[PDB]
Amino acid sequence: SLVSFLTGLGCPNCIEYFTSQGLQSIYHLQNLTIEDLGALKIPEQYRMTIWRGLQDL
Repeated sequence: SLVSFLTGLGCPNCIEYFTSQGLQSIYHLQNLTIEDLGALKIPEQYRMTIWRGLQDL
């Protein structure tokens, strides 16, 4: 789901950022903040995309 998620959102290149920290679940992924995404060195371009998307779930 994580892999599909980032891909169906158009940012499979963001996958490493999460799996690099041991993040692989969608649950855990939802309670991250916009600041968290930034700490996870995620490109300022996909931050809200992802964040918004995770809010939806």
